[PDB]
Amino acid sequence: VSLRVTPRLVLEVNRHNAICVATNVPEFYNARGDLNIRDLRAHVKARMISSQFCGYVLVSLLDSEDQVDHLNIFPHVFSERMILYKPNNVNLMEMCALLSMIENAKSPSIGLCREVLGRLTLLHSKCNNLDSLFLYNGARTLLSTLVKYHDLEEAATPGPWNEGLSLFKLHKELKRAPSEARDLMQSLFLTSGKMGCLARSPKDYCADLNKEEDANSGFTFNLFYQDSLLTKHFQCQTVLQTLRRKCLGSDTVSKIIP
Amino acid sequence: AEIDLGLPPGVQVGDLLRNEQTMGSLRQVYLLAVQANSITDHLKRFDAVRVPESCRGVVEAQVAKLEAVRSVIWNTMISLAVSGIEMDENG
Repeated sequence: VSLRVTPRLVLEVNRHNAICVATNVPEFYNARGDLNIRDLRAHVKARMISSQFCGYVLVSLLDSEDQVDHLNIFPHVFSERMILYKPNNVNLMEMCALLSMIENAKSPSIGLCREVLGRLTLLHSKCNNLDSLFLYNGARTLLSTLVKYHDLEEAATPGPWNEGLSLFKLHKELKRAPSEARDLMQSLFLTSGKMGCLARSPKDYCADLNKEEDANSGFTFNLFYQDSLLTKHFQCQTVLQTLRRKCLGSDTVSKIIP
Repeated sequence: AEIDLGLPPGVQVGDLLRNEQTMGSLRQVYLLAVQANSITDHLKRFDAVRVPESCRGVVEAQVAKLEAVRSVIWNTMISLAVSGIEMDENG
């Protein structure tokens, strides 16, 4: 019932003469939640025609690995999951962009969510593809996680969301429990040591991550993301290391699931 | 494998069924969590309601039963936490 892979940590990656930056897609919506499709699509087109565009860095997580702010995954496996995406298709490009925008949305209203799902289904109807089925399921899943966790559906009659990332339900449920037991149960179920420590503030960790490896390499990786219930894994140092590595070299793929 | 599933790079089969094992176990843990939390909410209501006089023994024993069940629940959670730690290779 949960054999579902979901794309997480979606950023867009630029390189101007080996100087690299991974950014979230900016927000294209007003304070009430009206999605600016025109500017979004212009952004996506602009990033395609650009030459300093390498793609969306994204990871694939399984449900039992994403603990909201810790990772029950080993670092080598995590590296195998993280890819650099540059599809030869405009609609998949915009889907990854919306994924970025959902993860990094500060506090979306359910109105922006329903609009985003709507635009998504509209893009996915334009592209029959394993990549579009993938981008769509997972983007709806990130959306649903955000609603179910923040009580955005509360209305009574169900909307078209699903349960979201399972351990996010556990994460929410243990914050409710007596302070005595909450602490232990968080330590026992949603704090997987396997990916190691968290850095205090990623940006600094990347700045000295640049100081250490900058004699042989003019490479300089910087990271820009909006803090959010869906971006807590940018605090993890092994994450940031793997991210810099993937953004700076490796390869790109035109198709996630060829 | 024996059946092709649309899989992205990192995902092999072994991770995918390991996922199912862990999702079952933590599904149980989540049920235990929301159970212990409903009971602890009823406890909140008892302990907040006040006004006991001679009816106090009945109320104290009902709190005693609640708290008792809840202890068993939290201990069950711990007990399968450790088991999940026994499956892993580092612990």
